[PDB]
Order: sequence, then C-alpha cells, then structure tokens
Amino acid sequence: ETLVRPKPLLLKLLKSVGAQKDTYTMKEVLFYLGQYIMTKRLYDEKQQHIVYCSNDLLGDLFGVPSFSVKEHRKIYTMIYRNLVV
Ligand SMILES: [Cl-]
Ligand SMILES: [Cl-]
Repeated sequence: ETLVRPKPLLLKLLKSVGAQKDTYTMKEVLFYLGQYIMTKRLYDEKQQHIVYCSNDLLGDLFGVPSFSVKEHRKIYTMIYRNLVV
C-alpha cells in the first residue's frame, strides 16, 4: 500500500540483488530481502527458517548476528531501523 524509503545502505543491499528502484512498498522490500537471503545462502541449510548474518551487511543493518523468520515483530523493527520514516 504505502511506500517506504530505504536508507542508503539498505538501498545498496536491495539493488545488489537486482532491484532497480529507490522507492518501494513494504511488500517489495520484503521480496528483495528474501531474494538477498536466498542468493547469499544466509539461512542454515538444515534449519532453513534461521538466518545467520553476523558477517554480512545484513547483520550490520539489522543489528543482530542471527534471527528466525518466525520472529515477525523483530524483523519489522529491524527493517524499520533502515527506513526513512
Ligand atoms: Cl544507512
Ligand atoms: Cl537466532
């Protein structure tokens, strides 16, 4: 629905997986973040709901070493640290 504005570092992350936008819906941000996690194989192959990001740009942006995709409240707070509200 509403548009969101990634901060510069998150924008570079999104573009690095082929996004060609500066302005996004939240749905699009999640779409490209998922593609980033997939393409960089940040999830554990045997526990695919767990993302390990402590040595990746994503960890610097989200401010955690790892997270579970089941933790949606936490994921939204981590994404919003990276949006210009
Ligand atoms: Cl930034
Ligand atoms: Cl975790």
